[PDB]
Amino acid sequence: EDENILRNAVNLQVLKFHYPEIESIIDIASHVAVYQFDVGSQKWLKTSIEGTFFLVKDQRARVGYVILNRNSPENLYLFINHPSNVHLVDRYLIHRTENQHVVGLWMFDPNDMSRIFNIVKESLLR
Amino acid sequence: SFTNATFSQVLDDLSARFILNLPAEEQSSVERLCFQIEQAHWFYEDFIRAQNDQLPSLGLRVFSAKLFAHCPLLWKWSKVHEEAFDDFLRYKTRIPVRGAIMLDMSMQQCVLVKGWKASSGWGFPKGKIDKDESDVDCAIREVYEETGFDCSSRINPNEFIDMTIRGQNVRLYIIPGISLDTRFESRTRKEISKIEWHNLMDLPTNKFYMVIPFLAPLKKWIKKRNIANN
Amino acid sequence: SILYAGPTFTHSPAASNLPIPTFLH
Ligand SMILES: [Mg+2]
Repeated sequence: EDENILRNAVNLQVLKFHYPEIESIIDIASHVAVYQFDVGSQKWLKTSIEGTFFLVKDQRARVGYVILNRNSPENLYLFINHPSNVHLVDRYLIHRTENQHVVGLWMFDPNDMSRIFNIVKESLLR
Repeated sequence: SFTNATFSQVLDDLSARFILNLPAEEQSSVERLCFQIEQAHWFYEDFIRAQNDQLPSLGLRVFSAKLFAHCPLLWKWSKVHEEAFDDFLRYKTRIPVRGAIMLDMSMQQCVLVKGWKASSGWGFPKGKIDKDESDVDCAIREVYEETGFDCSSRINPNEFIDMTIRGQNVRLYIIPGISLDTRFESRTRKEISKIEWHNLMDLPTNKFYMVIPFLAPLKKWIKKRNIANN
Repeated sequence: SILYAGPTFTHSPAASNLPIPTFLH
């Protein structure tokens, strides 16, 4: 349990100031850049959101993530509703939301990507 | 928003957002930590203090010392390397600079200023803020001193590109519809030799080193304005 | 807009490097 308290130290209080519904941080990845797939244009666009990625669970045990944006106060907080909508494709984590609304995550450390992929799947395991 | 945060909660946020969660190699570098501290100070001054004027204005060095206290892993280590932090951050901050991006009616041309030298690059008309004036009044004054044009009746306080590079904050107000036949002249500046229109699509995306960072946000702004006008 | 430009330790790839999400069907 020590490693969980270590990652929640400071960070959880920070995330709860913005999103008090967040119950705990599950994992962290440094320097994650966010991309958005423009369906209809069939092109990826690099967004302005870049920062620490926190995999979190809410007060109802729903899994999601926050990217605490270094570039503006506008962060990104999404839920991962179905584990099969998260795919590890090449060097990226691809997150699909049902209506062809797709985001791409690039994590600075390749080991965080594959660990976070697994932790997403197991945090959603029923 | 940060309107209801305590100062300690603000520093906690900035610590988590910029320094606490860094990879080990970046976190153990005085230089790399300082680049994070500089961006945290920018975020604090330009976003957070805007939502809570009761938060104190802090100098880059005073800010760095306070922030370190909110990164458990680094306060004691930052004290041991105090001289290195003092040294790295000394002279990094600059007096804010304000000016304008003056566009013609079609938004295809912009006014740029340059010195007489071959090495001198083109830049937007601008200068250092005085202790009294508002950001808007600084831009009006600067544009007048460097181009002879009074933009007071046209400047829009909500339409600007505010760019910070390291410690130099540059806020340029976007002012479209300036007549192409405006008679520009350097009123009290020896360093301003040329005041000329430049066609935006001719500029590189180097004599335009200072201008290039503003071109992407400016083009996005123009694109949005052209769509809104139509 | 309020923008920052500075040296970064991280260099995120350009959007052109990302794969087309063919799982869209
Ligand atoms: Mg001195």
